[PDB]
Amino acid sequence: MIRPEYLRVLRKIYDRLKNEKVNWVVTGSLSFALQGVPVEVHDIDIQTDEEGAYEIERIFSEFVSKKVRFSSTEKICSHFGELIIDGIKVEIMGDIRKRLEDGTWEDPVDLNKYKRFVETHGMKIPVLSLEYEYQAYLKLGRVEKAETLRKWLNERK
Repeated sequence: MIRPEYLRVLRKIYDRLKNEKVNWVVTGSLSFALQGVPVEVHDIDIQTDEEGAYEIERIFSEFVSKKVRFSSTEKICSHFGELIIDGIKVEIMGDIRKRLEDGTWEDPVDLNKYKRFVETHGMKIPVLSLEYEYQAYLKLGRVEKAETLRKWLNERK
């Protein structure tokens, strides 16, 4: 499913994080593909906690394209940075919070609650619950992506 160039970058990421005390999960398109959803993989998204975002930046320091900084829109905020590894963009998002209807910010997710693991090519990759991402996508208005996930999930069940 996943194109070799993405598998190779995933391995580079895994090899540097697998023995470090960092809470991380792959999210978005690569996570969906790893879990069997036939979506196109464009870029890599890594979700973590606040401390983890700065740790990942340190661990991958030679690949940094944008330093991690607390960054907000009206709709979402996180400790956000970027790597480029072999031409592939890797976004780092620590302690993501979505804006609620009343203008408060939700608490960041407990990543461990929604984490699962996919074995691929000798790697045990942490990924985010598809049900969780489906619901998050609805809240953000990413309706086509949510409905793609939902259709695939419905077709398993």
